[PDB]
Amino acid sequence: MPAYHSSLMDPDTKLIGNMALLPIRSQFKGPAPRETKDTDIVDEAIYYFKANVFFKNYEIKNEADRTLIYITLYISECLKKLQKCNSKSQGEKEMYTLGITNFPIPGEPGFPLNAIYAKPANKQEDEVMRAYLQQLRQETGLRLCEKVFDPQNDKPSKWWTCFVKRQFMNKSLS
Amino acid sequence: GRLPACVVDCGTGYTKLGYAGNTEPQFIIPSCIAIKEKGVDDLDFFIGDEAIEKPTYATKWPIRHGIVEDWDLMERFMEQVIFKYLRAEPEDHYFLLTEPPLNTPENREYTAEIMFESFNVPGLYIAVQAVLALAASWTSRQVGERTLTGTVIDSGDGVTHVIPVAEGYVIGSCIKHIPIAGRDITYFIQQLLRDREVGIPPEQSLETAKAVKERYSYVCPDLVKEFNKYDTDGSKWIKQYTGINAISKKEFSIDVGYERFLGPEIFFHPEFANPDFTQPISEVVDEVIQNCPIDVRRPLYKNIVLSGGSTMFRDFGRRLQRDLKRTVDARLKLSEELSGGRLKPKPIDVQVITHHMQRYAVWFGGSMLASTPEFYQVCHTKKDYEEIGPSICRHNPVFGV
Amino acid sequence: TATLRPYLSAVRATLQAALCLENFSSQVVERHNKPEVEVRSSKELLLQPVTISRNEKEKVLIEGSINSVRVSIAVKQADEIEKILCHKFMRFMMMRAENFFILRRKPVEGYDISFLITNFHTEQMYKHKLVDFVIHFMEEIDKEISEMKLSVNARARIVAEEFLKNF
Amino acid sequence: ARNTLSSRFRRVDIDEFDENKFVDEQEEAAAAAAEPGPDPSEVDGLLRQGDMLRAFHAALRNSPVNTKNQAVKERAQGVVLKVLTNFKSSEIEQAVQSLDRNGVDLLMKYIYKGFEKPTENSSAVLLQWHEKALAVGGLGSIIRVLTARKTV
Amino acid sequence: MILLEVNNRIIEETLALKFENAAAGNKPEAVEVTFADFDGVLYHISNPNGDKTKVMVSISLKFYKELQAHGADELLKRVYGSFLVNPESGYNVSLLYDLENLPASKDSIVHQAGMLKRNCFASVFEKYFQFQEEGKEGENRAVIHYRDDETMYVESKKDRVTVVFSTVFKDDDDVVIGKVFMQEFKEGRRASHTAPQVLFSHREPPLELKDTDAAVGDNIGYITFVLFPRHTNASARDNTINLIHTFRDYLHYHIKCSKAYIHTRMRAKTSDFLKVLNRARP
Amino acid sequence: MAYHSFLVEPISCHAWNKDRTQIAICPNNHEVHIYEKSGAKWTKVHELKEHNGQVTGIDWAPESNRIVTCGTDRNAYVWTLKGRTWKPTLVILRINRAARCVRWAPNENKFAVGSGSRVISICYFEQENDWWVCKHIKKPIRSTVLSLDWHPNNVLLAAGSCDFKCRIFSAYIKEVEERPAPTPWGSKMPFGELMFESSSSCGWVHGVCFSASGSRVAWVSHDSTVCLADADKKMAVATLASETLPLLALTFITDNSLVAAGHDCFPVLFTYDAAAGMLSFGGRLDVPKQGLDSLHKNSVSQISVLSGGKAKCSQFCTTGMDGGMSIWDVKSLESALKDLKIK
Amino acid sequence: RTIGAELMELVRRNTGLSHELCRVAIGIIVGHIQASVPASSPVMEQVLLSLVEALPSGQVCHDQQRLEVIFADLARRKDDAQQRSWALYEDEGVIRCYLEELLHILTDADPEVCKKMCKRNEFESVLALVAYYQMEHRASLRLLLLKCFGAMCSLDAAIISTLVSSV
Ligand SMILES: Nc1ncnc2c1ncn2[C@@H]1O[C@H](COP(=O)(O)OP(=O)(O)O)[C@@H](O)[C@H]1O
Ligand SMILES: [Mg+2]
Repeated sequence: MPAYHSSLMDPDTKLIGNMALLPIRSQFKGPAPRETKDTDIVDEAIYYFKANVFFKNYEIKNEADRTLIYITLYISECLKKLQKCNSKSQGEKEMYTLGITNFPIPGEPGFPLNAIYAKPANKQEDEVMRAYLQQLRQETGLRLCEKVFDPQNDKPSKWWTCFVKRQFMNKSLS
Repeated sequence: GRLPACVVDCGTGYTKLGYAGNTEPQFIIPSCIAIKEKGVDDLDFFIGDEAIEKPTYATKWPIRHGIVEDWDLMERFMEQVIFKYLRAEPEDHYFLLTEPPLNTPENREYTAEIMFESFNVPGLYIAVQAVLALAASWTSRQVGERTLTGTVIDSGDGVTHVIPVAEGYVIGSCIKHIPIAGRDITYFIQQLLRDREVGIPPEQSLETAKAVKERYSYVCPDLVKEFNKYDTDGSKWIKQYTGINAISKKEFSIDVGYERFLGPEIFFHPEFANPDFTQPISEVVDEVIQNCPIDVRRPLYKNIVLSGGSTMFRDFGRRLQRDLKRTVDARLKLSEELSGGRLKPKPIDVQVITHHMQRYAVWFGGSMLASTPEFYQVCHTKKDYEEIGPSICRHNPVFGV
Repeated sequence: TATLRPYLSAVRATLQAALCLENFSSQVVERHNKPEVEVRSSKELLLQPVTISRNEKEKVLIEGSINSVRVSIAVKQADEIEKILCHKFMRFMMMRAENFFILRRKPVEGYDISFLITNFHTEQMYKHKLVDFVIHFMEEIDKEISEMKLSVNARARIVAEEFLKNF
Repeated sequence: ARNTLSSRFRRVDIDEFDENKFVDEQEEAAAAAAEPGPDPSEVDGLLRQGDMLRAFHAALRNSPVNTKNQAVKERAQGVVLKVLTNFKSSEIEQAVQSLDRNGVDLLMKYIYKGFEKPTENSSAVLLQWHEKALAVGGLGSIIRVLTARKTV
Repeated sequence: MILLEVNNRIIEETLALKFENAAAGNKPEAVEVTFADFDGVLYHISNPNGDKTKVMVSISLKFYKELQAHGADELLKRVYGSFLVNPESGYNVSLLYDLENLPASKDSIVHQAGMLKRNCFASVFEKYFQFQEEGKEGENRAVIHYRDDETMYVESKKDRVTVVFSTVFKDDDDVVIGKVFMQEFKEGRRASHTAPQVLFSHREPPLELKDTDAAVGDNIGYITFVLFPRHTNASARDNTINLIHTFRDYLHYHIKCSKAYIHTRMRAKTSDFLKVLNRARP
Repeated sequence: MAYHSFLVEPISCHAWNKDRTQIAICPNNHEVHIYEKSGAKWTKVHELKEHNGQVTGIDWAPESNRIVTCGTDRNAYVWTLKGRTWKPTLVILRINRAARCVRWAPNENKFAVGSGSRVISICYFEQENDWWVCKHIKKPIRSTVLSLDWHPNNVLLAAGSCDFKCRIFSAYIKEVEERPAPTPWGSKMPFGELMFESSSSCGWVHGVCFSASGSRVAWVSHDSTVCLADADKKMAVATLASETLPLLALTFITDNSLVAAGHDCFPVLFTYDAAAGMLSFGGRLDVPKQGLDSLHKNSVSQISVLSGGKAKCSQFCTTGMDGGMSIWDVKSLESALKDLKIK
Repeated sequence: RTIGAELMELVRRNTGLSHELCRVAIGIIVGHIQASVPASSPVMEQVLLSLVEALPSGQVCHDQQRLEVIFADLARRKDDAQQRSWALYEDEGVIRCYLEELLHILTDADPEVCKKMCKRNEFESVLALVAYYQMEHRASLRLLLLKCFGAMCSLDAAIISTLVSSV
């Protein structure tokens, strides 16, 4: 059967490059509009993370799938740093520092999906992309730390750090 | 007096022996052979349960995907099956063997080349495994109400097959053959635990994965909803398995989590293990039946017989019977729309039954058969071998000419 | 019962004479490319058969053609226990004929083994090494049988001791 | 699967009754009267006195290649094959070196015919003959045995 | 496994399952099992009259009339005793083990249940082994048809017991290898000096049996066993009988298993040649 | 004495352009790869992909620059270089079996294809439909045709077959040329007339080449018997039976001497004396290299004349099953072998 | 222009020397022909400078080829689920041969080759051995892997972060 795709795409949803500039519920600042609903492109990708890393074939139906694939690849970067953390406060400090890092973007080397992603043509669209992703890289990390850490010991769970070796298909943002 | 026939279902995991006429086999042993690590030294070997425990011997598994790979060992595996366990003088007893559908002809030829020349048997019949499993179900069924028409799903350790049967005749050109089975489920649990639960010795990872599979595992209605149930309410769904080390004799314990439903899921998401296969078994069955003649599509949906040890999973038919009825009630809906909506066609009565005998279903259909007189007609014979040669056993129903 | 050096010297020369091959498309079927020595539809493309022999039993038969050669061989079998071990040995050599690319899955009638060498083997494989395999076969086969006859006799003693010792 | 229609038409072979089959040519002049071949009394009278080297050339002078008859060929083979078997092993190089090219090729034809049906010691001799004729005539002598459409 | 086992697995396996269940207090489970052994033997384990507490090990030897003679009816009684009861229908002997009236130390009655075929053959040997010890000569030989196309002649003398097998080799590849195996039994007294003497007449029988309607053929084989009193005495007649009633099957076991040794060795030499050809592959 | 291994597999056929600047090999496949001579290197420039089967014969017309191919798919294609790419042009051979050889004519107005259909197809152009229609010559022939060569009159044709013969035919096409001048081979040369049929009937004729004078033709056989017929001497044949493996292709370097090559994996030379009326072995040409002892490590299937024509050749090319192409320099062999003489 | 690097590859192939002693042997030979034969000093000094101070375009080192062949089989033998948990074929002698060869390369060859082929594709080849170690139970092979890990830690410190963060 197929993997889990994004249901949130709507024709009224803006496009950046060939991705889906979708609303995000965050206190962080960026080009992403603020959402009112109780579900977002982030809460989905965290719902569907543990299941989508076992599949080996993903068919890109729309552009919101290109936004989900990015997060699902970045969550595997959070867990590499979080498994080394001994307290949630130490994780939130590590999740900040990682989002500030300038990962590759569509068009340049490092990005594993340069072919099936559309780079920004103009410089203004480039500046919007680098600030949309950084808004995802920050709210993703902030929301994992609520889940990874067992409140009984305030230390990472083996049920999340078992997916450290499970890349999305085999790709990584590095 | 007149002697019954020997029956042997050499499978990937377990091997089923005995004589005809009986209801359950006289032996059920793993398909292993223990050898040392010229002269009479090729006879220092053990098979079955006498092979696992042997410390100074190397355990070998000569069968993969139902087919044999090293006939140097299987010729030694069969000369203890006969002379040690069964204690049969093969020049007197006929024989019934089993093959999967996709067994090559050259393996059927080397089989008969072994039994007829080396062991000098007077007869031999190489039957299809899952077909015998359907005859067994008919005895559980009422007498006279026997349904000759039925679909069969036989999944063991090596490979999984879907075989339709209509009015007694096998529709061989519509068979499917899914390479996913209990060995792929086991190596997938053996993988998830190496990532999470270190503390399992490498010598006891396999023993630990079968134990989890046979006991704790099950089948889920939806995958991602189970991950939440294991996360949100972990005390209820996470079990614990205490083992015993074999060196220090100290216990080791682990937490049994996502591998309870992820192993069996590869029946429905087989790209978890094998990237060369994506289609679920719920869809393979629909193509098997929709490729069959239009008149025997309904009776085949109504008798889907699960056989094999890797269909013992809890709630396996409940999901297969549900993934089909979704697929079948839609197709009838679409046709009702294209026609004009003037006729509401009759619904199809899907039924997936899971019969009481599974560990020896195929053997049982071979014992009922061998106890007949009709068996002694279709059996290839020593005389027919000397004349025609080992190509007498070259053909199977899966192909023509 | 002549000698072994000249026998292999004759066979080696006849083989170099008969491995003068080239591709050749068929003239009875549209675009087939078969070895004409096997199908034998075109008599003109079939060279003569020539035989070599140390004696009545041992001999070689080179059936050549424009695009194929067939080298049947008869091995000496003094006693019955050698007829058996040679018959099995070829069966286990024919079963792996997809790995011996120059081999027939059955032998010519009257002979114990038969090779078949097409014009695609000489283009790919080294023509002079294929000959050295046929020759190496013909002088080692006698050694590899007596080594089995001696291995059967050694086994029969242990099977006797392991029974009589218990008395 | 299996078929249930008459498939017997695929058994009969029509290629037997074909008009494009190859036809090799024969000598018309020899069908009426065959070449007499080496007469036995000629060679034999030269064998009684031990003149092997001349009984040798007498057998290779006449050869019924153009003859369609097989007995005179067989009689001819038994004559020359009787001669080669009686030679002295040291005298063979003396005899082979005398022959012209076209006699060495005809010799090697008769040699590869002696290997077909051997006596007790007919082949240990012919392998020595084969060594000498090859030293003179080379592989090209054998090729004119393979390509030869007319047997000896 | 070089030597064949004399005690059947299915009986020792089946009874010990019942005997370990009942003595654990669990309830009895039914059973109906038909199976076989060598020499045309046919067993039958059953719950008689449906009584799941009783199990009845029967057996159907042909040639048992030859064994009721020589006093095997008494030999078997001296072993099992109470367990021996009236024969089941179509069968020659029938034991009966009561699951509620079991003794402790069950491994002895189990191990004796597997040896039922042995205890039947063990009469004709103990009778003739005693004749040598008593010095009785002039008694008649014992013709036993342990198979339809085979026969076992026994005979006793002052200093030796002579045991003959009129075996048969179906294929001609077996009679060729068989001469090799028997040609080394004859020389078996070179290593094991105390061992019995063995002989082998290919087609024709010996002189002791030419009058006795023996069979001749290009595939038959006559095999003799000369047993001296260091075998037939009371301390060794058990282990001697445990080997002699398995000889015909020991010989054929190793003819069929020698082929696998040959096959096992040609798959290797074939791979040695295949290294020489791959020299031609660039 | 060069050796450039284009590949490891055979080279069924080859052809050179006028300048000898480009070469068109078939690397044992359905494609024709055109390589250009850039200095001391070889660079591939084009690849012709139209055949449904293996190629067996190629010829390059020097003036028109029109390549013609024949393959096992019962097809031929006439290629014209339009701009930067080669475009084919269809051919109608009308043969039920596969083709084996092709040769352009001297005047480039026709070509002849030899096939396993027991025929030879004389092809010419038809602008009415852009086709190349063909006429057949299949009167005496009884089996496959292996080689061909054109007389300098642009009419007469020689053909070596597996019928053990080297016939000579008149490929006169009235629509494209006037009647020819007479020749010592005969005056009566209508379409499809057997002028000369050889006498030998042992061995398959692999190669055939006409002499520059047009009065001498030689042919090689699998019987290890080179031959040569002279029309001035009433079509008498002179053989020279060799003592080695056969030859597979020949060509006249002069009016008297030839060069052959084949399964012996090197070239040789053959000298003709019409005074005596025989051939003589001119010795091996390539020196034994300082198992095989030459450049070609397998057989040779095609020999061609680059420089000097058949009148007096200075360089000839060999193309073999060892994926190789060796250029030879004739005078360098004269110098490197003081015993060697080219008559 | 590139002699000093094309000679070291020739010498390590036909001698088996380490990287260090490959440069010593050339510096000694050259430095001695320069001194004994002053007529050749200009050529020799260029050759020495090529050593003190890259390879041709398509030319690839021998040690780099082997590490493509070794890391590829050991990862193929890791992904062979049947043979690991359900053994049929013999593997101890082949694996012991590839791990010995690996240990002589990491220990002797140029570290920058053995660094990049281990740092390639985010340490894909290192992390496999780390899993094959977890999967293997035979101490004859667990011991050679340890000697190989101990040689990979000496090359770079990014590999140490990869192993310690692993299982
Ligand atoms: N309760 C169970 N649940 C799931 N699998 C089981 C159960 N019991 C046995 N099995 C599996 O059945 C498999 C063997 O199936 P079977 O068909 O009997 O043998 P084979 O596969 O060799 O033909 C084993 O791999 C075993 O793990
Ligand atoms: Mg099974």
